[PDB]
Amino acid sequence: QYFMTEYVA
Amino acid sequence: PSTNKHLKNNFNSLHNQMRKMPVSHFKEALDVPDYSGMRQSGFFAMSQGFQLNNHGYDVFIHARRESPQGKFAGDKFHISVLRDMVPQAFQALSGLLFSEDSPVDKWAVTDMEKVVQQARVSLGAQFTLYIKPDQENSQYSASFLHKTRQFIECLESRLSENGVISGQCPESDVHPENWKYLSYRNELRSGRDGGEMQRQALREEPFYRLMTE
Repeated sequence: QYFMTEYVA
Repeated sequence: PSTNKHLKNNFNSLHNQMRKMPVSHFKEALDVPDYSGMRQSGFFAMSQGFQLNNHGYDVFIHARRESPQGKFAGDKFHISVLRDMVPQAFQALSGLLFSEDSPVDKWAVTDMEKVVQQARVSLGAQFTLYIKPDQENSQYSASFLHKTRQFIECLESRLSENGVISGQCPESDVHPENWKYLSYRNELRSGRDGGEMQRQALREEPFYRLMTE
């Protein structure tokens, strides 16, 4: 939840 | 039709156009935070048109400059440095990362105080650079691909010249021997876990090969 380097819009 | 489909069908054309282009010049920003200042972004700060925040439901300080008004196609870079040297690495790269000439409108850096020392994004991958196709039809142009490759090579050079010690590249990412800090994955076609199979697939990504060959 806190550690994702995912692109968030 | 898709971003990657366009890359496959114009693979050599894009590569040949890129190799013929003159060196990219990036005017580096000076009115920027240092790493401590970056951590203090809170709800809202701004440096060189990049909106900054460190108040999300995650461990990162996010930087976003308004994009030219393609859609995100998964292509992104990590930068891995020695955990201890994140503040110095950030400062060394800040001129380029906040540059008016940077092709990267969206990036993030770990807040080192929000993570345990041995975390994935603490030992390496402390920066994420998000790449978006620059054309309205969601295609990459040769000009932009060239600029992007030149930009990350500038980041490599600055870190190397500052004597920054390399970090721990995440298992998810690939990089060639000549990238001591930079690495790559595609968010649409790879996961956070990695493995040899995933890394093998990522090495074939047209985007990655255009950045490296």
